[PDB]
Amino acid sequence: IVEGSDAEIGMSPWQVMLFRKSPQELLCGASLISDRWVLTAAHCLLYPPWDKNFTENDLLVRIGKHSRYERNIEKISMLEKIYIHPRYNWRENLDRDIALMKLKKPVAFSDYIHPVCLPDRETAASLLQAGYKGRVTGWGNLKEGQPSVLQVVNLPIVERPVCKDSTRIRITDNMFCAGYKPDEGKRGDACEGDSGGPFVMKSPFNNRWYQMGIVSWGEGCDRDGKIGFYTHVFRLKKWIQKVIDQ
Amino acid sequence: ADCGLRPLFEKKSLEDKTERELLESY
Repeated sequence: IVEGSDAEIGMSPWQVMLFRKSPQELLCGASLISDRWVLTAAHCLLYPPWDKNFTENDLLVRIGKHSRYERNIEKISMLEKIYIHPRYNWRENLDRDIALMKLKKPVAFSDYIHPVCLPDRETAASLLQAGYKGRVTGWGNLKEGQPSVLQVVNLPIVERPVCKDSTRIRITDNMFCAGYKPDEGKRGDACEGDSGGPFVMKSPFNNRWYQMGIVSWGEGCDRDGKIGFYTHVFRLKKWIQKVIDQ
Repeated sequence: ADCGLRPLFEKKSLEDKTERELLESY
Protein backbone atom coordinates (compact mmCIF):
# COMPACT_ATOMS: atom_id res chain seq x y z
CA ILE A 1 0.00 0.00 0.00
CA VAL A 2 1.34 3.42 -0.97
CA GLU A 3 0.72 6.57 1.08
CA GLY A 4 -1.49 4.83 3.67
CA SER A 5 -1.14 4.25 7.41
CA ASP A 6 -0.64 1.42 9.91
CA ALA A 7 -3.81 -0.47 10.75
CA GLU A 8 -5.13 -0.35 14.34
CA ILE A 9 -5.20 -3.70 16.14
CA GLY A 10 -8.42 -5.49 15.20
CA MET A 11 -9.16 -2.95 12.49
CA SER A 12 -9.25 -5.56 9.66
CA PRO A 13 -10.01 -8.95 11.30
CA TRP A 14 -10.99 -10.44 7.94
CA GLN A 15 -7.48 -9.77 6.61
CA VAL A 16 -5.80 -12.94 5.32
CA MET A 17 -2.23 -13.59 4.25
CA LEU A 18 -1.53 -16.05 1.42
CA PHE A 19 1.89 -17.66 1.77
CA ARG A 20 3.97 -19.96 -0.40
CA LYS A 21 4.59 -23.00 1.81
CA SER A 22 8.22 -23.75 0.94
CA PRO A 23 10.21 -21.66 0.61
CA GLN A 24 8.13 -19.60 3.00
CA GLU A 25 7.08 -16.52 1.05
CA LEU A 26 4.23 -14.01 1.29
CA LEU A 27 2.41 -13.89 -2.06
CA CYS A 28 -0.79 -11.86 -1.74
CA GLY A 29 -3.59 -10.64 0.45
CA ALA A 30 -7.01 -12.31 0.74
CA SER A 31 -10.05 -12.00 2.98
CA LEU A 32 -12.10 -14.22 5.28
CA ILE A 33 -15.76 -14.44 4.26
CA SER A 34 -16.80 -17.23 6.63
CA ASP A 35 -15.08 -19.63 9.05
CA ARG A 36 -13.77 -21.65 6.06
CA TRP A 37 -14.02 -19.64 2.83
CA VAL A 38 -11.37 -17.13 1.73
CA LEU A 39 -11.43 -14.73 -1.25
CA THR A 40 -8.47 -13.63 -3.33
CA ALA A 41 -7.38 -12.61 -6.84
CA ALA A 42 -7.03 -15.41 -9.37
CA HIS A 43 -3.68 -13.98 -10.52
CA CYS A 44 -2.34 -14.66 -7.06
CA LEU A 45 -2.66 -18.40 -7.71
CA LEU A 46 -2.69 -18.66 -11.51
CA TYR A 47 -0.53 -16.47 -13.73
CA PRO A 48 1.74 -18.68 -16.00
CA PRO A 49 3.93 -15.82 -17.20
CA TRP A 50 5.29 -15.39 -13.66
CA ASP A 51 5.37 -19.14 -13.15
CA LYS A 52 2.40 -19.11 -10.83
CA ASN A 53 0.20 -22.17 -11.05
CA PHE A 54 -0.18 -23.28 -7.43
CA THR A 55 -1.65 -26.46 -6.10
CA GLU A 56 -3.57 -26.41 -2.79
CA ASN A 57 -0.66 -28.15 -1.09
CA ASP A 58 1.70 -25.48 -2.37
CA LEU A 59 0.38 -22.87 0.01
CA LEU A 60 -1.01 -21.90 3.37
CA VAL A 61 -2.88 -18.95 4.71
CA ARG A 62 -2.29 -16.87 7.81
CA ILE A 63 -5.14 -15.19 9.66
CA GLY A 64 -5.16 -12.58 12.44
CA LYS A 65 -1.45 -11.71 12.08
CA HIS A 66 -0.54 -8.22 13.30
CA SER A 67 3.12 -8.25 12.31
CA ARG A 68 5.60 -9.57 9.76
CA TYR A 69 4.47 -14.51 15.76
CA GLU A 70 1.48 -13.96 18.06
CA ARG A 71 1.41 -17.48 19.47
CA ASN A 72 -2.22 -17.30 20.63
CA ILE A 73 -3.74 -14.76 18.27
CA GLU A 74 -2.96 -15.63 14.64
CA LYS A 75 -4.09 -18.76 12.84
CA ILE A 76 -2.24 -20.84 10.23
CA SER A 77 -4.49 -22.85 7.89
CA MET A 78 -3.90 -25.32 5.09
CA LEU A 79 -6.10 -25.27 2.02
CA GLU A 80 -8.69 -27.86 1.10
CA LYS A 81 -9.19 -26.69 -2.49
CA ILE A 82 -8.68 -23.72 -4.79
CA TYR A 83 -11.24 -22.44 -7.25
CA ILE A 84 -10.26 -20.04 -9.97
CA HIS A 85 -12.92 -18.30 -11.99
CA PRO A 86 -13.52 -20.30 -15.21
CA ARG A 87 -13.54 -17.18 -17.39
CA TYR A 88 -10.53 -15.54 -15.74
CA ASN A 89 -8.78 -13.74 -18.59
CA TRP A 90 -5.11 -13.85 -17.58
CA ARG A 91 -3.70 -13.47 -21.08
CA GLU A 92 -5.24 -10.11 -21.80
CA ASN A 93 -6.59 -7.75 -19.12
CA LEU A 94 -7.05 -9.90 -16.00
CA ASP A 95 -10.83 -9.95 -16.50
CA ARG A 96 -12.60 -11.65 -13.59
CA ASP A 97 -9.57 -11.74 -11.31
CA ILE A 98 -11.18 -13.75 -8.50
CA ALA A 99 -10.71 -17.01 -6.70
CA LEU A 100 -11.90 -18.90 -3.62
CA MET A 101 -9.86 -21.05 -1.28
CA LYS A 102 -11.47 -23.46 1.11
CA LEU A 103 -9.55 -24.12 4.33
CA LYS A 104 -8.97 -27.65 5.63
CA LYS A 105 -10.23 -26.66 9.05
CA PRO A 106 -12.74 -23.88 9.69
CA VAL A 107 -11.21 -21.21 11.89
CA ALA A 108 -12.60 -19.99 15.27
CA PHE A 109 -13.57 -16.31 15.26
CA SER A 110 -12.07 -14.01 17.84
CA ASP A 111 -11.27 -10.41 18.67
CA TYR A 112 -8.72 -10.55 15.86
CA ILE A 113 -10.44 -12.87 13.35
CA HIS A 114 -13.91 -12.35 11.88
CA PRO A 115 -15.52 -12.48 8.38
CA VAL A 116 -16.25 -9.46 6.17
CA CYS A 117 -19.71 -9.41 4.57
CA LEU A 118 -20.46 -9.98 0.90
CA PRO A 119 -22.73 -7.34 -0.74
CA ASP A 120 -26.40 -7.88 -1.54
CA ARG A 121 -28.12 -6.08 -4.42
CA GLU A 122 -29.43 -2.98 -2.61
CA THR A 123 -26.24 -2.58 -0.55
CA ALA A 124 -24.21 -2.55 -3.76
CA ALA A 125 -26.46 -0.21 -5.71
CA SER A 126 -26.40 2.30 -2.91
CA LEU A 127 -22.72 2.06 -1.95
CA LEU A 128 -21.17 1.62 -5.40
CA GLN A 129 -21.27 5.23 -6.52
CA ALA A 130 -18.58 7.53 -7.85
CA GLY A 131 -17.04 9.66 -5.14
CA TYR A 132 -17.92 7.28 -2.31
CA LYS A 133 -14.81 6.06 -0.50
CA GLY A 134 -13.75 2.56 0.37
CA ARG A 135 -10.80 1.02 2.16
CA VAL A 136 -7.82 -1.00 0.86
CA THR A 137 -5.54 -2.98 3.16
CA GLY A 138 -2.37 -4.95 2.50
CA TRP A 139 1.11 -6.15 3.38
CA GLY A 140 2.33 -5.15 -0.09
CA ASN A 141 4.87 -2.67 -1.38
CA LEU A 142 5.04 0.76 0.23
CA LYS A 143 6.42 2.12 -3.05
CA GLU A 144 6.87 0.89 -6.63
CA GLY A 145 9.99 -1.51 0.87
CA GLN A 146 7.31 -3.55 2.62
CA PRO A 147 5.73 -2.78 6.02
CA SER A 148 5.97 -4.70 9.31
CA VAL A 149 2.41 -3.56 10.10
CA LEU A 150 -0.71 -4.03 7.95
CA GLN A 151 -1.29 -0.84 5.99
CA VAL A 152 -4.54 0.93 5.15
CA VAL A 153 -5.82 3.71 2.91
CA ASN A 154 -9.31 4.93 1.98
CA LEU A 155 -9.90 5.86 -1.64
CA PRO A 156 -12.85 7.24 -3.61
CA ILE A 157 -14.59 5.13 -6.27
CA VAL A 158 -13.99 6.70 -9.72
CA GLU A 159 -16.41 7.15 -12.59
CA ARG A 160 -16.19 4.44 -15.28
CA PRO A 161 -15.53 6.86 -18.13
CA VAL A 162 -12.64 8.32 -16.16
CA CYS A 163 -11.17 4.91 -15.26
CA LYS A 164 -11.24 3.95 -18.93
CA ASP A 165 -9.48 7.14 -19.92
CA SER A 166 -6.70 6.56 -17.40
CA THR A 167 -5.41 3.45 -19.15
CA ARG A 168 -4.94 1.67 -22.44
CA ILE A 169 -5.61 -1.74 -20.90
CA ARG A 170 -9.12 -2.93 -21.80
CA ILE A 171 -11.21 -2.56 -18.70
CA THR A 172 -14.38 -4.57 -18.10
CA ASP A 173 -17.66 -4.34 -16.18
CA ASN A 174 -16.02 -6.88 -13.91
CA MET A 175 -13.63 -4.26 -12.58
CA PHE A 176 -13.77 -0.80 -11.07
CA CYS A 177 -11.13 1.73 -10.14
CA ALA A 178 -10.63 3.83 -7.01
CA GLY A 179 -8.18 6.54 -6.20
CA TYR A 180 -7.53 10.22 -5.90
CA LYS A 181 -7.05 12.48 -8.87
CA PRO A 182 -3.91 14.63 -8.82
CA ASP A 183 -6.17 17.69 -8.42
CA GLU A 184 -7.80 16.13 -5.36
CA GLY A 185 -5.11 16.71 -2.72
CA LYS A 186 -4.83 13.21 -1.21
CA ARG A 187 -2.81 10.18 -2.41
CA GLY A 188 -2.66 6.41 -1.92
CA ASP A 189 -3.06 3.17 -3.85
CA ALA A 190 -2.55 -0.57 -3.57
CA CYS A 191 0.74 -1.92 -4.96
CA GLU A 192 2.56 -5.14 -5.74
CA GLY A 193 1.92 -7.76 -3.09
CA ASP A 194 -1.48 -6.27 -2.29
CA SER A 195 -3.41 -8.30 -4.87
CA GLY A 196 -6.20 -10.31 -3.36
CA GLY A 197 -6.55 -7.81 -0.54
CA PRO A 198 -10.07 -6.48 0.16
CA PHE A 199 -11.47 -3.05 -0.75
CA VAL A 200 -14.21 -2.55 1.81
CA MET A 201 -17.11 -0.23 2.57
CA LYS A 202 -19.17 0.31 5.74
CA SER A 203 -22.98 0.20 5.37
CA PRO A 204 -25.15 2.68 7.38
CA PHE A 205 -28.17 0.38 6.93
CA ASN A 206 -26.48 -1.81 9.54
CA ASN A 207 -22.96 -0.55 10.45
CA ARG A 208 -21.37 -3.67 8.82
CA TRP A 209 -18.33 -3.79 6.55
CA TYR A 210 -18.82 -5.24 3.02
CA GLN A 211 -16.13 -6.29 0.56
CA MET A 212 -16.90 -4.56 -2.75
CA GLY A 213 -13.60 -5.19 -4.45
CA ILE A 214 -10.46 -7.28 -4.62
CA VAL A 215 -7.05 -5.69 -5.36
CA SER A 216 -6.29 -6.77 -8.99
CA TRP A 217 -4.12 -4.43 -11.05
CA GLY A 218 -2.57 -1.07 -11.72
CA GLU A 219 0.26 0.55 -13.67
CA GLY A 220 2.98 1.69 -11.35
CA CYS A 221 1.84 2.65 -7.85
CA ASP A 222 0.18 5.90 -6.65
CA ARG A 223 1.11 7.53 -9.97
CA ASP A 224 -0.54 10.81 -10.86
CA GLY A 225 -3.20 10.17 -13.46
CA LYS A 226 -3.26 6.46 -12.79
CA ILE A 227 -5.96 4.73 -10.73
CA GLY A 228 -5.82 1.27 -9.17
CA PHE A 229 -8.21 -1.42 -10.35
CA TYR A 230 -10.24 -3.86 -8.36
CA THR A 231 -12.27 -6.94 -9.17
CA HIS A 232 -15.97 -6.09 -8.99
CA VAL A 233 -16.98 -8.60 -6.30
CA PHE A 234 -20.78 -8.21 -6.55
CA ARG A 235 -21.01 -8.83 -10.32
CA LEU A 236 -19.26 -12.14 -9.61
CA LYS A 237 -21.22 -13.27 -6.54
CA LYS A 238 -23.33 -15.77 -8.43
CA TRP A 239 -20.10 -17.59 -9.37
CA ILE A 240 -19.18 -17.39 -5.71
CA GLN A 241 -22.53 -18.94 -4.78
CA LYS A 242 -22.17 -21.62 -7.46
CA VAL A 243 -18.77 -22.64 -6.19
CA ILE A 244 -19.64 -22.52 -2.47
CA ASP A 245 -22.94 -24.35 -2.88
CA GLN A 246 -20.89 -26.75 -5.04
CA ALA B 1 -24.97 -13.65 9.86
CA ASP B 2 -21.97 -12.76 12.02
CA CYS B 3 -20.07 -10.60 9.53
CA GLY B 4 -18.61 -7.13 9.12
CA LEU B 5 -18.82 -6.35 12.86
CA ARG B 6 -15.44 -5.95 14.42
CA PRO B 7 -15.16 -7.09 18.03
CA LEU B 8 -12.80 -4.26 19.01
CA PHE B 9 -14.82 -1.58 17.25
CA GLU B 10 -18.41 -2.10 16.13
CA LYS B 11 -18.99 -4.48 19.06
CA LYS B 12 -17.45 -2.13 21.66
CA SER B 13 -19.19 0.80 20.04
CA LEU B 14 -15.79 2.28 19.16
CA GLU B 15 -14.90 3.87 15.82
CA ASP B 16 -11.50 3.50 14.18
CA LYS B 17 -9.28 6.46 13.31
CA THR B 18 -10.40 6.84 9.69
CA GLU B 19 -13.81 5.23 9.16
CA ARG B 20 -15.41 8.67 9.40
CA GLU B 21 -13.73 9.54 6.09
CA LEU B 22 -15.95 6.86 4.51
CA LEU B 23 -19.10 8.24 6.17
CA GLU B 24 -18.17 11.77 5.02
CA SER B 25 -17.86 10.58 1.38
CA TYR B 26 -21.46 9.39 1.39
